[PDB]
Amino acid sequence: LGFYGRKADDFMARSIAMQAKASAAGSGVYTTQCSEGASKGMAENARTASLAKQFR
Amino acid sequence: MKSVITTVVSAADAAGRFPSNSDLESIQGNIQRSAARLEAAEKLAGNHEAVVKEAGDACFAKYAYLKNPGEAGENQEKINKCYRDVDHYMRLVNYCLVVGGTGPLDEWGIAGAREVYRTLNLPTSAYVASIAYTRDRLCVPRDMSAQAGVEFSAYLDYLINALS
Amino acid sequence: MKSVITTVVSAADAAGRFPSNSDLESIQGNIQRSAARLEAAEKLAGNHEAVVKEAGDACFAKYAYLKNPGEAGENQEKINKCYRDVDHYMRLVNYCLVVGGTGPLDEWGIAGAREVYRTLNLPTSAYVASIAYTRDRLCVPRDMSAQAGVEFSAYLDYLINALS
Amino acid sequence: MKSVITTVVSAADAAGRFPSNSDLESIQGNIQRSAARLEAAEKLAGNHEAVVKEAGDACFAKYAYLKNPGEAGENQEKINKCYRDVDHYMRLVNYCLVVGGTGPLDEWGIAGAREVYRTLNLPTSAYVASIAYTRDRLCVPRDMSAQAGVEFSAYLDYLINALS
Amino acid sequence: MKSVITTVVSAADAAGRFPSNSDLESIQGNIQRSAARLEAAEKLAGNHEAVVKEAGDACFAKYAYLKNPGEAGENQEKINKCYRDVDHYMRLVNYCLVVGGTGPLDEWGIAGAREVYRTLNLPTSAYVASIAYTRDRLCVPRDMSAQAGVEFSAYLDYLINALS
Amino acid sequence: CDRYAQPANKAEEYIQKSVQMQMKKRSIPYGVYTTSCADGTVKGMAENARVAKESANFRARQMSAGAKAAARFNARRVANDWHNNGCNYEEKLTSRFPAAASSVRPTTNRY
Amino acid sequence: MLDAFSRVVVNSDAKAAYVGGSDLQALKSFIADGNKRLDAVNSIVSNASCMVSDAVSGMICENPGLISPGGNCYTNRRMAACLRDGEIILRYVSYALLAGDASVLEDRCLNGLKETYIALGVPTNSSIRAVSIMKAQAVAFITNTATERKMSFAAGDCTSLASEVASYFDRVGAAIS
Amino acid sequence: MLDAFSRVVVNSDAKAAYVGGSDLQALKSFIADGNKRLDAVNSIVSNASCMVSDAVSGMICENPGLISPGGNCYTNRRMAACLRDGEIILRYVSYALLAGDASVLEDRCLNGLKETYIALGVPTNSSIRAVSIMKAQAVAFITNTATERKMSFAAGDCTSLASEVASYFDRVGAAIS
Amino acid sequence: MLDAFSRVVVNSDAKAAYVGGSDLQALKSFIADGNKRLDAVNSIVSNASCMVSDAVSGMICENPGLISPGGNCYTNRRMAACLRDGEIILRYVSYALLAGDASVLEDRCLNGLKETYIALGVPTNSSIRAVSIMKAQAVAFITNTATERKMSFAAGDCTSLASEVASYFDRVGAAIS
Ligand SMILES: C=CC1=C(C)[C@@H](Cc2[nH]c(/C=C3N=C(/C=C4/NC(=O)[C@H](C)[C@H]4CC)C(C)=C/3CCC(=O)O)c(CCC(=O)O)c2C)NC1=O
Ligand SMILES: C=CC1=C(C)[C@@H](Cc2[nH]c(/C=C3N=C(/C=C4/NC(=O)[C@H](C)[C@H]4CC)C(C)=C/3CCC(=O)O)c(CCC(=O)O)c2C)NC1=O
Ligand SMILES: C=CC1=C(C)[C@@H](Cc2[nH]c(/C=C3N=C(/C=C4/NC(=O)[C@H](C)[C@H]4CC)C(C)=C/3CCC(=O)O)c(CCC(=O)O)c2C)NC1=O
Ligand SMILES: C=CC1=C(C)[C@@H](Cc2[nH]c(/C=C3N=C(/C=C4\NC(=O)[C@H](C)[C@H]4CC)C(C)=C\3CCC(=O)O)c(CCC(=O)O)c2C)NC1=O
Ligand SMILES: C=CC1=C(C)[C@@H](Cc2[nH]c(/C=C3N=C(/C=C4\NC(=O)[C@H](C)[C@H]4CC)C(C)=C\3CCC(=O)O)c(CCC(=O)O)c2C)NC1=O
Ligand SMILES: C=CC1=C(C)[C@@H](Cc2[nH]c(/C=C3N=C(/C=C4\NC(=O)[C@H](C)[C@H]4CC)C(C)=C\3CCC(=O)O)c(CCC(=O)O)c2C)NC1=O
Ligand SMILES: C=CC1=C(C)[C@@H](Cc2[nH]c(/C=C3N=C(/C=C4\NC(=O)[C@H](C)[C@H]4CC)C(C)=C\3CCC(=O)O)c(CCC(=O)O)c2C)NC1=O
Ligand SMILES: C=CC1=C(C)[C@@H](Cc2[nH]c(/C=C3N=C(/C=C4\NC(=O)[C@H](C)[C@H]4CC)C(C)=C\3CCC(=O)O)c(CCC(=O)O)c2C)NC1=O
Ligand SMILES: C=CC1=C(C)[C@@H](Cc2[nH]c(/C=C3N=C(/C=C4\NC(=O)[C@H](C)[C@H]4CC)C(C)=C\3CCC(=O)O)c(CCC(=O)O)c2C)NC1=O
Ligand SMILES: C=CC1=C(C)[C@@H](Cc2[nH]c(/C=C3N=C(/C=C4\NC(=O)[C@H](C)[C@H]4CC)C(C)=C\3CCC(=O)O)c(CCC(=O)O)c2C)NC1=O
Ligand SMILES: C=CC1=C(C)[C@@H](Cc2[nH]c(/C=C3N=C(/C=C4\NC(=O)[C@H](C)[C@H]4CC)C(C)=C\3CCC(=O)O)c(CCC(=O)O)c2C)NC1=O
Ligand SMILES: C=CC1=C(C)[C@@H](Cc2[nH]c(/C=C3N=C(/C=C4\NC(=O)[C@H](C)[C@H]4CC)C(C)=C\3CCC(=O)O)c(CCC(=O)O)c2C)NC1=O
Ligand SMILES: C=CC1=C(C)[C@@H](Cc2[nH]c(/C=C3N=C(/C=C4\NC(=O)[C@H](C)[C@H]4CC)C(C)=C\3CCC(=O)O)c(CCC(=O)O)c2C)NC1=O
Ligand SMILES: C=CC1=C(C)[C@@H](Cc2[nH]c(/C=C3N=C(/C=C4\NC(=O)[C@H](C)[C@H]4CC)C(C)=C\3CCC(=O)O)c(CCC(=O)O)c2C)NC1=O
Repeated sequence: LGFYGRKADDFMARSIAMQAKASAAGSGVYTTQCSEGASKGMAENARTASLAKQFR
Repeated sequence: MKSVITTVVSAADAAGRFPSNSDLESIQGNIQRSAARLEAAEKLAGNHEAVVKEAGDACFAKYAYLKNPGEAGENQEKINKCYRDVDHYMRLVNYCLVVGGTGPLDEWGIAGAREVYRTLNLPTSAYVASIAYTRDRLCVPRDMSAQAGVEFSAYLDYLINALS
Repeated sequence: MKSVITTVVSAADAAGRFPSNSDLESIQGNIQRSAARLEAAEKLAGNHEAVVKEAGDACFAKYAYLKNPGEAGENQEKINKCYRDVDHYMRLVNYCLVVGGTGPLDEWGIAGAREVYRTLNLPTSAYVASIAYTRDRLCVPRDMSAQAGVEFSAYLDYLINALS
Repeated sequence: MKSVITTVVSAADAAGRFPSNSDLESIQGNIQRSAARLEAAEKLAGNHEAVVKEAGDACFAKYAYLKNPGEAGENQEKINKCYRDVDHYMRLVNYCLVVGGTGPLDEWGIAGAREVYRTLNLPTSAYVASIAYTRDRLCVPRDMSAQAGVEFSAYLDYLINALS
Repeated sequence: MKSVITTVVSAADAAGRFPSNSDLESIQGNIQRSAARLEAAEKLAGNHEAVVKEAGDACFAKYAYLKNPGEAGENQEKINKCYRDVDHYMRLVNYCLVVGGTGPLDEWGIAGAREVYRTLNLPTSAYVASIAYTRDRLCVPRDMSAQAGVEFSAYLDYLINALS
Repeated sequence: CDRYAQPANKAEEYIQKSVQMQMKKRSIPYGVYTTSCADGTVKGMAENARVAKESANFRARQMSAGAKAAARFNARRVANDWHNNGCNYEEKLTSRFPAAASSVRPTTNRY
Repeated sequence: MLDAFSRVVVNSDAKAAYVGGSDLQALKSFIADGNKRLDAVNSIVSNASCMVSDAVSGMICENPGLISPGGNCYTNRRMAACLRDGEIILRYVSYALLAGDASVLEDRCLNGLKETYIALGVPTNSSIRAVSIMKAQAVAFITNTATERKMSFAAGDCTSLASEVASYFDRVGAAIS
Repeated sequence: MLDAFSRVVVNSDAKAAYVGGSDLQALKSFIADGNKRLDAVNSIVSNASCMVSDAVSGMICENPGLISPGGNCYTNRRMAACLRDGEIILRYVSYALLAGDASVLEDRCLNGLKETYIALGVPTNSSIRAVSIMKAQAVAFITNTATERKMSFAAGDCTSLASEVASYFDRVGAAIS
Repeated sequence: MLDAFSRVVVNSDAKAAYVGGSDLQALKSFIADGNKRLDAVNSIVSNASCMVSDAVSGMICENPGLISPGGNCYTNRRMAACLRDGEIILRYVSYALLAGDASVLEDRCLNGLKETYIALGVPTNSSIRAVSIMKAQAVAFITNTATERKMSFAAGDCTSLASEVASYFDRVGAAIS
């Protein structure tokens, strides 16, 4: 629906997610329901989980 | 709650991750300016009965319409509750000079303030302007230290900002 | 990246929030000990060819098995790449004395180090122990200032800690 | 699709994992009984015009009500399409003797069969019973080998099972 | 000059015709373009002290034979003479981003210059390294606005078509 | 969401488990496993994906007492109103079992 | 994200430049002007409800074409998004004033933001007018040339941050142009 | 959630009271002790993988019951799950000293911690033994009584931190019991 | 999701063809080399650490333009992602040589892979270099023609599978080009 529409579309949904990251952190906490890792650090390894989900 | 402890030990849990040196760095800025932050707290603890009375009828000078029946200030029983109401705002701002951020403000005295007041026919315009009276009511090298007023004054205009 | 700028201007964006005085306080601790942090950087810039050679065969004394064919150090062409490998670790630790945190370490030289080395049959036990040779290899009132070694030595045992 | 290739190379991708010897073992059972599986395929390729006609009016003997107007078999134009319909089932069962599993059946001729037929007022009870005529219609040491009918007959009662 | 507006003025004088809206067309086409064009036209007067000790010696980093006898650096006042021809050739680039055409250069810079430089024997193939450093150090969305450094390239290598 | 509302008894978690099986059956419609629950590429992230959820499964029952109490009222706020309209049986299955009606995940994201 | 302590390392990491005291003294001026830099950013966050009521009222003072119905910015929800978009650009420059760097402005706001506005229908010319009021009052707030509001300060020259904030707001304006 | 700054404001909250000039002289010890507190916390986080490898080895020193097959802790993922659980007491007892209060420790791990371990079959006697190794090595690191590790310090007392850290590992030992 | 026993099936469905004995002797020779393909693919997964070892070794052997900082592939997290991207092609063609067919490549990585690479700044000339090392060792691994590593085999012709793996990696090499 347009090259201009396609590059528009990921910007506001990033802003929709950053709106909704600011209701999770309404009060300024990275709240414990969001977890994206393990005990050992591995969120760079879960980057490769999520960038696989970015890719798949 | 809301502090730098609520940032970095929660984000390391939100990443599922160690307290790495990004998290260990963020609390060092508490230490070098807690002395800047905590001679402001005993000012409004020393003036916890002094500036509640000077803010009520400074508000009621510019909001003098309340004394009719059928409104928010129809008797002294409202005004006996009204100096309770500014002091309950004034309790929390004292505590935010201790925890660093606006910890006791948002989860106790800010969120859902815009579901209460005019439903109880209380004017919100008098609520920010009683606080905006006390916002400019400071004198930084004379009342407190110069390193103490910039935590105080940034929380009071935040109270108008958080009601927006 | 990873610094106190990556903490507080990102958490204020993660809260959707102003740079309040929690964020303005956290960078003051950079200023009072950047002079503590940045005479350590020109030491390993002055010794960027001196201590790479003294760490390789200190590692290859306690890891002397590599010189057989079919392993990680079967020729001098491996050892010509091996002094490149410790120096590429040594480049980044110099940069983390400048950015404050471990900024250039994690996103460039730490994350996914445990997906590479023994897959290329490179021993990870020699990698931390070449670094642990240089971890205790300091002398705090003699090489640098006493305020300079505690940023240096805390990054080198972190390199064993980040491989864990 | 649906085969043992759709099991183990997909589950190793679903685990994010190598083709380990669990995956290498599962295709060995193809090899020892593909000779068992693929003299059955040229039987119904040799009888691709022989047993379509013997199944239609064996079904239309026990479903002889269709020839009235207003139903599924009101003219020969329906019956000219009806020998197309059993043969299109019969094409896919031939292909499932080649791919091993029921690969061409489910994604092409099985899924959503229960959203089509009585909506087009086609009786589903005649559809399984035309197939159940051909299910017992075998003779294992006489038509094919004894190792060939047990792949054939297990797919035909599956066609009644998949419509259930 | 050859400007954005000046094309259709002489074209109106060519046929005896008038300014139509197609004669009025590109005046919108500059004011829809120049919302960020004057940023880099300000930053040619805003970064012109670091770049005179970047682009003035970027000739000298490649053309190291300028201190030969018979060149421009045998005496110290002729080292000033190539430096003003970077100082005027970034004040005229400051003057070329704002006209729209090559307005300073086709009256003063290119005006006879292929005859000029080989009889004073100044190498015009050494003038390209005063311009080539202004073509690779350009990282556009950190220095300028993102559209503005694309068009800033286009005035800049048009001079390279004049010298080469 | 999934893994955040904690069930009370063995009876709630079992039908919480059983409605997840049909969400496996949705994303694995037939004998092929899909490309989209692949949750990993290398050997390191194979078992990292298993221990990631088990720390997050603990952090449901760890974090609070009232936000997880607000979860069981919130679990009817996605299922009753836009997932099972018209079915009273599937409506009181939410109000009798909110944590079982919370991993029903009818947002078909093929997971 | 990225700042003035990290700006001097990414050109040095691109050349493998071991950083020594030839470029430290530009950061040592940033070290010495730490408290001067924070002196400007606390006069700009202390009146941020004033500026969001000063600019788009001053933008509707100069051009009444938007409050006409059928125009862009006229009705009640429509004006709520005007204060929504207008406040968030003040949040990002106050991040950018602190880093010594508009890099954190450049990635969280300045990607693709221009033609989302014309995939909506925002007139870009009215947003240049609103950001120029926000440029002009903020340079009057980091010094003592306001109308009524004078905070207490320590005197001296602070034009070096006024050249910094004026090089930030046009970077907003050239991004939306 | 709440530092040792802010233990003395939530009890004044319950009386409609404020922190007047009588309660915060221990706080004026607590802000004058900013750099002695800082000189203990580099000494713990420098050798963090020593202390998780000294505790679980000293736990398998005293107890060969877990190393037996069919025990709690003998095999590969299982001992890997120990170094998950071995550091997380040390991970939050850092912040108990960094904030000064174990309220950052009390909700973030100690809620539901004991009942999961009987739900996972973890014996709590080996858990309370390994945390007493972690107490004994941490009090020799904040002070100058280690074996070989000799960091540079300025002299004076830090037995006030030695009593703060001793009131921390007992609090996690009462909550895993 | 498609294999050699399903490739000849879907070409019967452009023409509704009942498969009889005219084409099954190609399939009866596919079940001839079942164990021969299995003896081939057991030698590939034998040293699948060594195949990803030798690829990026000999690719950085010829080009130090990657290892120059400011380039693409200089650093270890990138070389983590490079040795993430390195093995995945080897992990996927091991499914393909198992299948006797390249269809399992053709969607699981072969969609979108070339323009994701230009979105990150990946030089594709190094990718076609490293797959040629990956091609050259794999044909020397399905046979008995390595340097040191000779597994035990029943001898005979293995060049038919060598034509299949040579037709696999260039289809990767054309899809990354
Ligand atoms: C935490 C908030 C808080 C307050 C604001 C004060 C409230 C307050 N401030 C002042 C103190 C004051 N001191 C001044 C003098 C000044 N000289 C100058 O050069 C400046 C212009 C000006 C700084 C405001 C003025 C104008 C007042 C307010 C008027 C008054 O004296 O009551 C006084 C009078 C007694 C005194 O001098 O202390 C009181 C009750 N107490 C509090 O606890
Ligand atoms: C950034 C890391 C870094 C290093 C470690 C050094 C590496 C190094 N250190 C020493 C300097 C040294 N100086 C001492 C003397 C000492 N006296 C004491 O009271 C202590 C016990 C001890 C402090 C270690 C010792 C034991 C060595 C190492 C042995 C040697 O002299 O080579 C020397 C010899 C030349 C010199 O004295 O400078 C070298 C090459 N350079 C570097 O750039
Ligand atoms: C793929 C499915 C398929 C089929 C079923 C056949 C269909 C079929 N089967 C038979 C062959 C038959 N052969 C027998 C003889 C038998 N002797 C015994 O001991 C058993 C009881 C019985 C095995 C059924 C019988 C009863 C029939 C069916 C009746 C008939 O002759 O037509 C015949 C007659 C010609 C012939 O003998 O081949 C036909 C057309 N063709 C096909 O392609
Ligand atoms: C701890 C948090 C806390 C607060 C932030 C305040 C806010 C607040 N005030 C009131 C309630 C009130 N607040 C006021 C005060 C005023 N009305 C005006 O118009 C004047 C501007 C002002 C006096 C100066 C009055 C008069 C009532 C009583 C309203 C009524 O009962 O009709 C209530 C309802 C419950 C109650 O009566 O307390 C709340 C939540 N009170 C709190 O307990
Ligand atoms: C910028 C980030 C960066 C690093 C952190 C290191 C880490 C690192 N080393 C190697 C690669 C290597 N690293 C070594 C080094 C050694 N092998 C040993 O067993 C000894 C302990 C040690 C020598 C002292 C060798 C010998 C190779 C080559 C391996 C091979 O080609 O077989 C590779 C693969 C790509 C390459 O060849 O560079 C990487 C990412 N190199 C980097 O570029
Ligand atoms: C390739 C997959 C494939 C199948 C599995 C079958 C199944 C099938 N049959 C019909 C469609 C039909 N199928 C039949 C057949 C019958 N009706 C009866 O009641 C008898 C039992 C039987 C004859 C022996 C008839 C008569 C129609 C036409 C219905 C109509 O047009 O009203 C349709 C609708 C589209 C079409 O007309 O083809 C489909 C999908 N056909 C296919 O193309
Ligand atoms: C206002 C218009 C204006 C320009 C368009 C530029 C261009 C320019 N440069 C020079 C003039 C000159 N330019 C050079 C430069 C060089 N000689 C070489 O051999 C090297 C290639 C290069 C080294 C940097 C020298 C040496 C002279 C003076 C000639 C001489 O005195 O020898 C002149 C002659 C008049 C003068 O002295 O300014 C002009 C017009 N500079 C201007 O002021
Ligand atoms: C325990 C939790 C639980 C729910 C919240 C519901 C919701 C629900 N229903 C279905 C699945 C179904 N749900 C219905 C239900 C209905 N269709 C209608 O026409 C009626 C209005 C309505 C209630 C009678 C039907 C008929 C199916 C089968 C067809 C389909 O897949 O939608 C599924 C997919 C698999 C499954 O059956 O579980 C789910 C999650 N069902 C549950 O098991
Ligand atoms: C009018 C346009 C204009 C330019 C073209 C630059 C030109 C320029 N760049 C730098 C200086 C710099 N510029 C950069 C930035 C970059 N280095 C890279 O590797 C990338 C290509 C690029 C964007 C990421 C860095 C990191 C430095 C400092 C270190 C260095 O020189 O590499 C300097 C020195 C002083 C300063 O820091 O400003 C100057 C004048 N500035 C401008 O005003
Ligand atoms: C007819 C419509 C109309 C308005 C709504 C106002 C709005 C307005 N204010 C300013 C201009 C300004 N606005 C402010 C802001 C403030 N000044 C204060 O006294 C407060 C402290 C604070 C509001 C809370 C400042 C500091 C300036 C700069 C000049 C000045 O000091 O007035 C400008 C000029 C912007 C520019 O120069 O680009 C405009 C249009 N003026 C108008 O003509
Ligand atoms: C985190 C909160 C925080 C603040 C709000 C400031 C507050 C502040 N500003 C200045 C101090 C100063 N501030 C400025 C800058 C200005 N002065 C003016 O009159 C203009 C309004 C403005 C221009 C931008 C100047 C020129 C000095 C003098 C420097 C000095 O006194 O040595 C000082 C003295 C310290 C110093 O800079 O040497 C302090 C504490 N600092 C902080 O840490
Ligand atoms: C049977 C097997 C066996 C072991 C594996 C060790 C393990 C071990 N270490 C300590 C005790 C300790 N362990 C350490 C830790 C360290 N000391 C150092 O020199 C390093 C710097 C650092 C490891 C990185 C410290 C500081 C103490 C306190 C006493 C001491 O200094 O030794 C204790 C006693 C715990 C307690 O008293 O509660 C035990 C069992 N000892 C054993 O008996
Ligand atoms: C960025 C990180 C950062 C740090 C690490 C500290 C570093 C540090 N520690 C101390 C200073 C000190 N630290 C300690 C603490 C101890 N001394 C010992 O011998 C014991 C081992 C240990 C007990 C825990 C003591 C007793 C002093 C001396 C306090 C003084 O001299 O007044 C001082 C001198 C300032 C002072 O306290 O007066 C400094 C700068 N500051 C920082 O900004
Ligand atoms: C300058 C750096 C440099 C290196 C690191 C090596 C790396 C290297 N190896 C091979 C080439 C090869 N590499 C292997 C792989 C292996 N061989 C074994 O003995 C093991 C079993 C296994 C690693 C685990 C095989 C089988 C070949 C084919 C020829 C051969 O047998 O050597 C090639 C040629 C690739 C091609 O032809 O396309 C290169 C560049 N060679 C170099 O020039």
